[PDB]
Amino acid sequence: GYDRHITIFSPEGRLYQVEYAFKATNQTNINSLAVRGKDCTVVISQKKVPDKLLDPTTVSYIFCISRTIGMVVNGPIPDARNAALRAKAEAAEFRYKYGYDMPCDVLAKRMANLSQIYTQRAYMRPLGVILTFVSVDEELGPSIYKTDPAGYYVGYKATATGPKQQEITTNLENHFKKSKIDHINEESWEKVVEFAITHMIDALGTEFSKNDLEVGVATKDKFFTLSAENIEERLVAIAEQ
Amino acid sequence: DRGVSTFSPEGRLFQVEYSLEAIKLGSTAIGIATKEGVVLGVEKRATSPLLESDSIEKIVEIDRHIGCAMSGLTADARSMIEHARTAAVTHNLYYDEDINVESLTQSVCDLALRFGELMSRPFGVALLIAGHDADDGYQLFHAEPSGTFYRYNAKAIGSGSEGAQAELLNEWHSSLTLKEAELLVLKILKQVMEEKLDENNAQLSCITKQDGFKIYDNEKTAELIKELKEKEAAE
Amino acid sequence: MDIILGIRVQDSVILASSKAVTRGISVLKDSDDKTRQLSPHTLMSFAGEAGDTVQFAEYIQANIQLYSIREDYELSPQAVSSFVRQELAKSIRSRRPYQVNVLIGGYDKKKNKPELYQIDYLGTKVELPYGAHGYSGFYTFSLLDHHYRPDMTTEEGLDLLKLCVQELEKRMPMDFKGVIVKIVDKDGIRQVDDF
Amino acid sequence: GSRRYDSRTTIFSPEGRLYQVEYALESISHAGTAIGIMASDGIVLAAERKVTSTLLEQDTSTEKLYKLNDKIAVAVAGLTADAEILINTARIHAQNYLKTYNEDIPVEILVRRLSDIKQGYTQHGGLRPFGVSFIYAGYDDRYGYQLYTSNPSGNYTGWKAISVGANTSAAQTLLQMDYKDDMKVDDAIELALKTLSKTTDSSALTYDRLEFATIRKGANDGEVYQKIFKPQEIKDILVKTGIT
Amino acid sequence: NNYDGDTVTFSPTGRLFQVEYALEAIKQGSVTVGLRSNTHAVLVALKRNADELSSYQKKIIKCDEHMGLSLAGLAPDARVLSNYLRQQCNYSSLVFNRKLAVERAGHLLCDKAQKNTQSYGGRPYGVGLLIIGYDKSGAHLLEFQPSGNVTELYGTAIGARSQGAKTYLERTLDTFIKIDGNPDELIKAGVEAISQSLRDESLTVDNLSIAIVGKDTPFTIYDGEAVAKYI
Amino acid sequence: TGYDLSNSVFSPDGRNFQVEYAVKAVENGTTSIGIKCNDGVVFAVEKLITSKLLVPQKNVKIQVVDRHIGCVYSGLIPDGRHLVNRGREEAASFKKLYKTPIPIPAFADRLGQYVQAHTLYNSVRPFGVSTIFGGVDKNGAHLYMLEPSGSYWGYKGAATGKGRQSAKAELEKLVDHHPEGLSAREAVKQAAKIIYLAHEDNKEKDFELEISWCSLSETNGLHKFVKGDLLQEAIDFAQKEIN
Amino acid sequence: MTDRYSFSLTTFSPSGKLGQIDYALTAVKQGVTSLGIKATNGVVIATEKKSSSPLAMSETLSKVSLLTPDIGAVYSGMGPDYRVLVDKSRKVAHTSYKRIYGEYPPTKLLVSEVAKIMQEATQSGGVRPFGVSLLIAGHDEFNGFSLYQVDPSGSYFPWKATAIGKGSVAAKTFLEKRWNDELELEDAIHIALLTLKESVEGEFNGDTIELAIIGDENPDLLGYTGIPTDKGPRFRKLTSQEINDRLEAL
Amino acid sequence: GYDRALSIFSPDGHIFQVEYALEAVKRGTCAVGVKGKNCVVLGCERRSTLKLQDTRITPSKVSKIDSHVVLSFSGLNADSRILIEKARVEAQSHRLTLEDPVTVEYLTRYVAGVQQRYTQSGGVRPFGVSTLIAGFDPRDDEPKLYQTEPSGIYSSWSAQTIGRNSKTVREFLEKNYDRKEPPATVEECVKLTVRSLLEVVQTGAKNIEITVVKPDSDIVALSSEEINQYVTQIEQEKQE
Amino acid sequence: QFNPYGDNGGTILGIAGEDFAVLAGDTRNITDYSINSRYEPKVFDCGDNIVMSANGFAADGDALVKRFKNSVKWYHFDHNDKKLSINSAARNIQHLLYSRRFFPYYVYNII
Ligand SMILES: [Cl-]
Repeated sequence: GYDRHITIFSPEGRLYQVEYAFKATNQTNINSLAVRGKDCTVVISQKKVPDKLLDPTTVSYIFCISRTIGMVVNGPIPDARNAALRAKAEAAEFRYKYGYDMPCDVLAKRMANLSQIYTQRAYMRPLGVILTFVSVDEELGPSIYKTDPAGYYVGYKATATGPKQQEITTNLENHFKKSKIDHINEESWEKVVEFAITHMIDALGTEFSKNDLEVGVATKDKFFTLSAENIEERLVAIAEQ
Repeated sequence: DRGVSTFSPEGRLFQVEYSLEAIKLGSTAIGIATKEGVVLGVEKRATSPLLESDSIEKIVEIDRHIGCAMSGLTADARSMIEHARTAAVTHNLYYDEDINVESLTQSVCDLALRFGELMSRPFGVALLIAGHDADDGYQLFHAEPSGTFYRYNAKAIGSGSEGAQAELLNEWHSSLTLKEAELLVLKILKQVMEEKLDENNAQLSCITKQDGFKIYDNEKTAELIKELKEKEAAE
Repeated sequence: MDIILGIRVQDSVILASSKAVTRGISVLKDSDDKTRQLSPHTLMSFAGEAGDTVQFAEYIQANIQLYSIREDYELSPQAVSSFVRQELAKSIRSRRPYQVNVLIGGYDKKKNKPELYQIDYLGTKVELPYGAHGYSGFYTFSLLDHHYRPDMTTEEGLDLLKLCVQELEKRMPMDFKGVIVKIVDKDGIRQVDDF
Repeated sequence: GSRRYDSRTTIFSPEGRLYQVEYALESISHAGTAIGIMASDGIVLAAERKVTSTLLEQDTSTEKLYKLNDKIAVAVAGLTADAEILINTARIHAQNYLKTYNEDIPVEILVRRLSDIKQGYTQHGGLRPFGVSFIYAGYDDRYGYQLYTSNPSGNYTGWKAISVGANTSAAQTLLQMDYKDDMKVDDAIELALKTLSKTTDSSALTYDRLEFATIRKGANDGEVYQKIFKPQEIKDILVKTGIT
Repeated sequence: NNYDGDTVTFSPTGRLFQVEYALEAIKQGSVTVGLRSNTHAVLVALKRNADELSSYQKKIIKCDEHMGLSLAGLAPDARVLSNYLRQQCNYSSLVFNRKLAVERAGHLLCDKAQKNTQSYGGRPYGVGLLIIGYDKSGAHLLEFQPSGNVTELYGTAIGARSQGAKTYLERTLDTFIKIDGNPDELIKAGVEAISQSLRDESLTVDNLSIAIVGKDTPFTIYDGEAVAKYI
Repeated sequence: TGYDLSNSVFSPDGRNFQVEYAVKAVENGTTSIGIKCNDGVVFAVEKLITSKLLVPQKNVKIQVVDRHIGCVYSGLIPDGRHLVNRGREEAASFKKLYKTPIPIPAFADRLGQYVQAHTLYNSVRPFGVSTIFGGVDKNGAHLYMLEPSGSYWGYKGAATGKGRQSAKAELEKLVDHHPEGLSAREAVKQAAKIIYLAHEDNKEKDFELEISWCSLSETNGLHKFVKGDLLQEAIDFAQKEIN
Repeated sequence: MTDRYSFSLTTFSPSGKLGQIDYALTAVKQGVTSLGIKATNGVVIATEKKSSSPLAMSETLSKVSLLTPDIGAVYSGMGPDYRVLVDKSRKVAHTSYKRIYGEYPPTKLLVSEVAKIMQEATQSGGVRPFGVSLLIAGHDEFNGFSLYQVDPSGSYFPWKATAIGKGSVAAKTFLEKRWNDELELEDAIHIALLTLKESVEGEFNGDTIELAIIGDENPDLLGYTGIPTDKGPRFRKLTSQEINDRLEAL
Repeated sequence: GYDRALSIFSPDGHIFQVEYALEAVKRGTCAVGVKGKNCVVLGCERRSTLKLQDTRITPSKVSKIDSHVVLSFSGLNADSRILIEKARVEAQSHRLTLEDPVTVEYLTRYVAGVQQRYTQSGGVRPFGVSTLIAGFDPRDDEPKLYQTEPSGIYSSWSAQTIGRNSKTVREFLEKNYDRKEPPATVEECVKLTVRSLLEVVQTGAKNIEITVVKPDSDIVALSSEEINQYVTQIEQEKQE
Repeated sequence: QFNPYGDNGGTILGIAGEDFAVLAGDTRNITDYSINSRYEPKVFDCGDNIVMSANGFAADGDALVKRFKNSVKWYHFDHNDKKLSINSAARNIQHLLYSRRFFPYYVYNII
């Protein structure tokens, strides 16, 4: 039974190492969510600092890949940082060679192709991560593109990743079934972040403090992460209505 | 399966130990060192009477002052001999002198452990390297596939080795002549060989300071065999 | 080296090649054979830079002999000439080209025809009734243009060749020490020992 | 490390056989039968396509018979994809020879070259062998008309008549019975089709389940012509010989 | 068991069995003792023969004028590692006009052995080494294990029955460290130390091998009748 | 089963058992700690005295990278040395190209990516060490700890090895009782105490204390070993607290 | 490191089977149904856009891909394998043909190149076969319209019409009854939509179906005017609206 | 590159891959070599399971390495071609660098060295082939006959056989071949070679190939009728 | 253009006696018309009772001597502390020099 150790086909036409890489994705027990506004793309993720000895400022699964592209990862941090470093290198190389900023969907495809190679070549293992890329693309506007260990990728109106992804997914599905639009009809990114947090609270059924969340925001020509105080201001506004 | 350079729980390289078993299956080769010279003798062991026995070359010249006998997978020895001859003549090129027997042996033994996953396995042959130099005089070395080499006053390798070595234990002394050593090799070869010893199925050789390395004629060996028979019948 | 001539008559090919070898200001040898048998019915003469000529000829010889053994079959003169041309055309764009000009005289046993090929160091091949390399043609081609017929006998070919060598010996400044003449026909290759 | 997952494709069995070569031959035995028959005035190549469909575009299809050059052709039995790798190499070798010697490559020399490539995969590299058996039909001015076969072992042999693929045991017996040395192409065509018609696993032998080719000196004067038969032409020869 | 097939595999308890098996080869090897004072450092080695006709396998190897080692285990591996030290000692001299520090020599051996314990295909070294030397910070003694672990010590012993000599040195610690400016007495302490590891056999003239290095003493090896003085 | 026989193989859990087995080698090693202070970091390690024959203060375990970074580790010592050698190559090439000395977070990722790379193939073995490291850069003091998986985080206090639980408990008290912060000289004293308290897990053999530190005020942001009077002062403070 | 898997991962078993190819074909069988039909004046290829989530924008995932202006491709099986094959197929059409001959390759030769790549993944060291079957439709001047299937083994066959994946057995039977040599392109599109409806469970509309054609030259899609010989691509992807219009006349 | 050690020692000191290569030789058709006083003859079996064969173009069992040396074999046919090619290249390489054709002993030593190299090189398996190499050294009238095998050992033989049922024909040669007086003529040498094959072959029709090599590059292959006359004469004397 | 060679002047002299030998050399080192050093040793004791001097381009001379001294060291290691005879040293130095046949050590050497 060596067909389960390396990335070759089983009799069922399956790749068990790819399937087990998907399972490693939930090892951190963290849930992430991404939504699109009019002018922005917001990504939120649970932040869990169990050890008091940890420096909480260094505990992060959100990455600034380029000035325009942000990336949140679902999976172990070593593989997450492996993917992050490669995406940064690819984004920079792209700009140098082709004279313009690498689009979010193009980077997603590139990283997805690299992941595909690990599913076909035996000596390389798949990375146990799901990568969610976000930006406000200059051609496509607000963009969410997500990659997984199978080498699969696709664009999203909104998305969720983690152990409780289904609960969040259905919650978002039900909202977009009402509004009948592909985004959050809101002017400011602040209110889009408030929407994202509010709907994660409702879906998971847990309250959040400023240190329980981690937020990334993509606007035209920049992606940035929010500080704890920026998130607190966001949580106050939610509670006051 | 398992690595080629793997250690056993006892702290030995499996492949090296297994190559030693192949050497035990080989034909007998004996070396005796004296102050008048070093004698090298081998069992030819022809597999059939139609095989022309003189083409069996298990004793070999490395240089004028160094000879070599082999036992085990004798095909593996050819590259070792080629390296030895090259090393010997190359040193003569660089230093305008004969090379020390020990240094030659060390050069051969450096090849031994160059295997892994370089060649794919250790050598399946042991060598008796006999020679003479001005510094250490007449010398006999036993080069193994482990990369280890011991100097010997007398040594037997091959299928009848432990029986021959026990016999060499009793017979060897520091005042042996060359003629006495010749008869002693023939005596012990005749003891451990399956077939009856004669000039066609056994070969002698020696290395002296004056004449250098010489393989003995079948006519010359035949007389030494006849001389042996008579002296054993004498008491 | 200096002068190599070739002529294809009715039933044979005749190659004449100078005997001189010079280093510095001294003629080291006056009996040098500037030719190699490539196969029983194929002969190649050569001329060019010192050392390169023999090395190239022997390298070609080895390759054709290898082919002969592998297939148990003699390559046609045309096939051999094409092989040689490609090697020279390959050589001219190398780091250090082989500066060798050759004539290939062969008898095709299949077609029952003699064949003469002229190839220079660039890989320039031409099939000819008569040929030469270097300055040899400047003196000899006018005689060959005049006297040559395709139905000539081997003896008439040798007489016309003698006239060419006599003209060379008269009007060339260099002493090339006479020529070794070899005939290639259906029976193989033989040397004319008196010329 | 990686050693764990190595199948070791280039090793002997205790009996002195090459496992992968033997298993490749087992694969080939399930392939559509291909037959070659050599006559005094030409060579016939006949081959059976495997369980086809009505929606398969036959006139543009080629799975059995391939052209190596103007003088030489091959019939394939085994993995088609593997065969195309080798075919393209053989096409290049023939052109290399033509460029070098300015003469068309002798049949055997081309066959030996391809067979040597197959041999290499059984002795070194650690790769699986090509699951292909060829029937070479060719002509040159040394030996004239020639039939050869090669298999995954890299061993090749010459033949007057031969089959590869499925039911070769039955097919070879039938060929051995009716073949004669003074035979002609038109007779050989009939023998080839009759042999396939009896050995086939299908219910009936039809034009859409066949590929057919001939190498004839039946070209205007001293020269050779290759004829890859069209679907309609295979249909006509089936009626002519009295099979359909 | 299932985790001893190669050097690239940890066991469930975090052990590297191939390294441990290489360590086993050292225990089978003949005993060798190392000890030092503030002025000199001494190696003492019990050489082993195949039989009575055979010579006694050499145990001590010179690396530079100020440095050398004794071996226990696979002799060819010691030749490789000693050759590496010879080159490193020599690189330091030719490039920096600097005698290689004994501590740095240990660090280089550690790193060389380590690469063989983490990569596939290769194997760990099957030999233990005792390195002595005298550099700018005085006399030194190092113990090398093919796991990569190198340790600076006042005295030690490796090989079969080495525990006896090691206990003796642990008692004698305060005495032999003070033997300054007296090479013969320091050797005596080493010969007396290695004697605690002997059974049946005793120290003969062609059995014993001694080496010494010090303040005004280049690394020199003593064999044959040169060690009869100490028997 | 068989998922634990080869590195870089995911088990059905999604785990790399070979990396988890490497952690066992780390847990087997001696105790090492790190303490972040007001303007720098302090490192300390437990050195087991296997024998009287060991020369005191000679077998140095803590290693410097560049001139501003300190590295200590527990587990297979050679593996740690290999990692530091790489770290030194990484720090050198960074300074070569960018002029400025490597920032601690930047350096941390260089080690992280290298350790993580040794979990991607079956042709290599994971590192048998957890490494505590850090120093002072332009943005101030940083302390990190790096595991065999390649995982690392920033820390207020860090501990690894056989006595890690005992150490962690002691570190947690310091964090609670000193929210405003801890001074460099205090951290050296506390570091000594924690190693002594953590020695109860290796109480069979006696040990030798080794401390180092980088501090903006006390060492000008350079890595230095704690020696002489300052070391003895820390040992005395530690010995007083256990009694 | 180094790729130490220099040996084949696909090997012959005692029965003569190449296991990894068979298992790859099994993965293709599990894949979503796709089909191709050849008409007299065109070719059509079609498949279902099986969306993994309703939040996912299925327009961004293209199952039907342009390889050259006159050649298109669709698949059944593993999507990521298909995506990289399209990247390589597009590139090989340039490197091994267009940069040599100054024109795009004919359908059969591009198929031959794709087939070769897939064969090599079946024999080369340290790789598994591609887990896809491709349907490649195309047009070229001298061969006209053509439709090819390419399997994991590297074998390729020309088809008048065919189907691969989930409900291929039923779909091929459906096509055998409807296909003839006098079909116009619109008739083939109609038959394609009928055939594809049988294998689809849920929604069946322009947003859930992906369909492209190889047909007449599209000068409106060329992007420039001025060169008479350049008349535009024959490959065209049908829009969501264009599909829905033909579903009313279904 | 593929570096896998396929030929390795087993606990009992055997290299199984080399020994299994000998089993491939045991399967191969019988080949025999007999040297007379002024000649050497190489006999070869052709298995009659393969009829409808084209004997003009089918690879002959005896191969010329040079004009004065020949090579026959038993075992894998495809493997033998690689050794033959290498041998032929070395023969021309020797003439080119030393200006003398190879001796039979030298050529044998080279081929044997190649076989040996494939027993301790990574990623390769041994040649499943044993060879009989025969000929006459340049300007020498003493016959030469050598044998090689997969392990790489070689030796000289007065007479030798290899391949399937070689045990039987060797038995015949051991009692029939006299060293003191070898086959004085070509006839006697060929007759003894045919007789030896008739112990094993089955039918004496197209199953026996004979190749006579004489001094000074005089090599000829006997035809079917010439061999058939030997087969006829042998059995007529046997009926007594 | 960069000239890799230079001339440091100096002169050396070797004379062989019946049971002794001398190797002498001046201690002046120069470039062009300037003096670099009035005392820069040029003749060296290389061990094994051998003395050597490589005169001409000092950089190449120092490199050669340094390499031969190294050759002596490795001769002892490889051949059981055997003494390197003068004839063996000479032959060894020939190979050191010819290793740079196409970028020569610009020195006249005497031992
Ligand atoms: Cl890509």
